[PDB]
Amino acid sequence: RVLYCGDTSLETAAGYLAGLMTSWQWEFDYIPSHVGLDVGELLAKQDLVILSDYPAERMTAQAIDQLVTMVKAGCGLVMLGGWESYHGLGGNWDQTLLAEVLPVDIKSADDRINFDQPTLAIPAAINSVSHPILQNLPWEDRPPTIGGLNRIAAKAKAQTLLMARVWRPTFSLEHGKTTWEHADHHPLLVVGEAGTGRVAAFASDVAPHWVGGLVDWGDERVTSQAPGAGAIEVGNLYSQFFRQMLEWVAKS
Amino acid sequence: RVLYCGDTSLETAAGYLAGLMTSWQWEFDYIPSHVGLDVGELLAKQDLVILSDYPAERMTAQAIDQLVTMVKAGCGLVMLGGWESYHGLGGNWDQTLLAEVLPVDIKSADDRINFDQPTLAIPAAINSVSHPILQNLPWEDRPPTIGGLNRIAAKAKAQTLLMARVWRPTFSLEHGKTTWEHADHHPLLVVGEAGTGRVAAFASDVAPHWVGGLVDWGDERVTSQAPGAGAIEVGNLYSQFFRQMLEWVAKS
Ligand SMILES: [Ca+2]
Ligand SMILES: [Ca+2]
Ligand SMILES: [Cl-]
Ligand code: NA
Repeated sequence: RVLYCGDTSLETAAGYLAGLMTSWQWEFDYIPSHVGLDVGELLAKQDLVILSDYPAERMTAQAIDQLVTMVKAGCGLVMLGGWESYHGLGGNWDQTLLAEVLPVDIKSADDRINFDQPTLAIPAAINSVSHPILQNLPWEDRPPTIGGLNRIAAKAKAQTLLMARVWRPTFSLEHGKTTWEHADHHPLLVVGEAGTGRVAAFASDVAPHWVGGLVDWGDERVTSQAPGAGAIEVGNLYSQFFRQMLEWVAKS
Repeated sequence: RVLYCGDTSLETAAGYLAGLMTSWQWEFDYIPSHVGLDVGELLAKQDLVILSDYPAERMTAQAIDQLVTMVKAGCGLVMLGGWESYHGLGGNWDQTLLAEVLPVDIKSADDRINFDQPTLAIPAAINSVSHPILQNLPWEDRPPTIGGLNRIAAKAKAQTLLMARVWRPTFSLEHGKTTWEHADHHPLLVVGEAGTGRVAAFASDVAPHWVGGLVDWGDERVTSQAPGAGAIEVGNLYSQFFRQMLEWVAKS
């Protein structure tokens, strides 16, 4: 019982996670970014709610209060970054009561960071890799790249699992050599609890343009097509990482 | 006088280049990826044709002949990489007489390379940066990242201006340290002539998911919205690079 809201439409960006969930044989309801969500039965019957490029204004205030209560009673909640997540440009989730249950502080000014140079997903601490979301993935052998994120900060009682390290390489024409220098870092995946529900904030996107190299993570390809969506072909480690994220939040 | 074919639709990926061209005050015609192109007035009146995720099967054999003759008579042609460019998966341009005028050899089997780790665009030689396309861009100080490319090879009489250098960083949780090792390199931008026309083969995409960090290249932002397309917000250097590429090919 999963509700996925946003990423424009199935025929566009939502096709990625909808396709992943179809390949996992999960059942889900889907709401596109231009359709609203009100209090009631559709919201009531979920065990996992995923908000990704779904603007705050799409939810009525009473829908938000229902969701908040449901998460405290055990429902999983995950937010995935994008231009209409967190604060973004039209996300505005900092202005909602849902901010109280998310494990990150959200800015009240534009929080979008777009990377024109290489940025790697890296575990936050040496034992972050023991977390079920991070297990059995090649963080050391093959750190994946991301394209951007919303700038968010872990709350005091939250656990940061992944960072994003920004690199600013330079190239010498004369010597034919690239110099790697590191420049900034940002929280990338933060998890926590609200009552008996689990919550996760992923700062980057599951779909373009911010998902970046992560969408192709691995040496193999996973192909799928959610009903109503375009066919996808994506990395095996991409599928595995998002599956482990959503399974943990859902307490699968 | 510009004809731009492919990248699905204006409301989706074609909005990027359409938005750039609108921001440059250029006029253009546009054909979506599902719409065929036959011999006609629409093709005849052009000075620049851009093919980008436009499958070979959409162009009639007579249209291909018209386009080849026009290019040899002075019309510029640019192919931009993607899954339905070059050979790709459904591109199949190697099968066409258009292959004759392009400045690269196109494979007869899947040529798609997707980068899950950092890949940098780099000038191919010391004097490449003197080429009009590459002038006044910070190739040394800020080499941009791309997400993938079609594997293509420069024809003998053509000039390779940019390479893509594949990096395979590894991360040590113990040392808190990233080690940067490079691997392969691929042609990224190859230019030539066919009769009196100029031709260009860019191996990566102008739009997601392969354009990667290049779409955000620069410290500043360009905003635009082509008629019928979505609003875009992209890098200043991204705009400048694609403008210079297309102006060179068009002899603008
Ligand atoms: Ca998104
Ligand atoms: Ca494309
Ligand atoms: Cl939809
Ligand atoms: Na250590």
